[PDB]
Amino acid sequence: YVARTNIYY
Amino acid sequence: GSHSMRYFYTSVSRPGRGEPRFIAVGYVDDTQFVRFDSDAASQRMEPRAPWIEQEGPEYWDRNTRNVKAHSQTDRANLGTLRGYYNQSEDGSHTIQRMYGCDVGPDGRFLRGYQQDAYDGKDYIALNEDLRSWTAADMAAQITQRKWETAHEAEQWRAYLEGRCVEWLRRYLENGKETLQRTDAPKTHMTHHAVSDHEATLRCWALSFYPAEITLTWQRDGEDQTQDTELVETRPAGDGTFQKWASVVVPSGQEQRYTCHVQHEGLPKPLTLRW
Amino acid sequence: IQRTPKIQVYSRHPAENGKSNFLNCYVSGFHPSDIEVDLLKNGERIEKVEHSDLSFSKDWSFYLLYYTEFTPTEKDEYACRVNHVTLSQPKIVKWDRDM
Repeated sequence: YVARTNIYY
Repeated sequence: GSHSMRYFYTSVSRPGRGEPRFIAVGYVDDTQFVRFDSDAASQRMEPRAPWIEQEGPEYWDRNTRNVKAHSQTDRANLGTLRGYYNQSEDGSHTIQRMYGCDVGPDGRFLRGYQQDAYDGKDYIALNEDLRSWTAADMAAQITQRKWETAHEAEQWRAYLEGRCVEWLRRYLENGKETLQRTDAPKTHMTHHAVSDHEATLRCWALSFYPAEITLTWQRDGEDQTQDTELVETRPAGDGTFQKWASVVVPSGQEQRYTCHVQHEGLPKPLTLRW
Repeated sequence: IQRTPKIQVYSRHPAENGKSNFLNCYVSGFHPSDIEVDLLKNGERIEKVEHSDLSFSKDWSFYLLYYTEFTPTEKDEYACRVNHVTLSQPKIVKWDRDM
């Protein structure tokens, strides 16, 4: 199940 | 035994030939089960193992939506990093990310990970306490500060300690036959003579699962690493793995050498002699 | 920094002439991810060749499996041809039933 997290740099 | 689930993201820029490309894949242990490809026509998360195929339409829709937001961000992150590092637009660059969780034999949380790399070198990683980050240089410190203000760590913590663990357990159950097996290595030994003074002994392990395995050589029961070669563990294409280790021995001394095979599908380690 | 691919050419099952099999070319340990891989029958490119989805190891280097179905004979020579930025010319690794 893909995570619903944030990964903007 | 223990088990794990990982997602591996790769984003690549293509200056002079188009916009970036994003590819995600998901694994339980050494078995792939999903993929997403921003270049492909379908634009959906796709099944890659029989036992995920039974998940229903909201599963696929939510996974697609989630991975599409990551796809879009990481494709934009390439332009961000090229600006932090003051890199010319001439250069092709790479962002990689791994994340996931291990559980023990009780099916409960052991450990969770989130690690990012830019051009094959560490950029930022979530530490083991899932509350703080390690930045690799001053560029990744810009990202670290952004993420600490906005409290993004505890969303990772919630996912890694909850949803990741819980769906890993679901997948383990649904794909019982495939995922909870131990296929013992089938072993044999070949022998290759090039000249009169010297022969190569090769110890083989075939058809094994999981991928973890150790092949060691001994002479007279003592360890031997001089004149040995060990190839990367390699996929057979049917869900099993292959490996070999070899040793160069002077002619006439073959009998003294033993190959030793350790795998979790073997109650006792195997011992082979020419 | 760039890392050159390790190349292994081999069959899915022990090769027995006349018996159908799969020919594998596994490339691992390379960076960056752009790579060209072709499977050769007597020097000619094989057409229906699939490959696995791009993934990577703990050291961030990439791996791919290229594979096609084939039936080995005594005479036919198979090989895998690999090009990568770290290689000046396409490297050709022949299939020996013993590696």
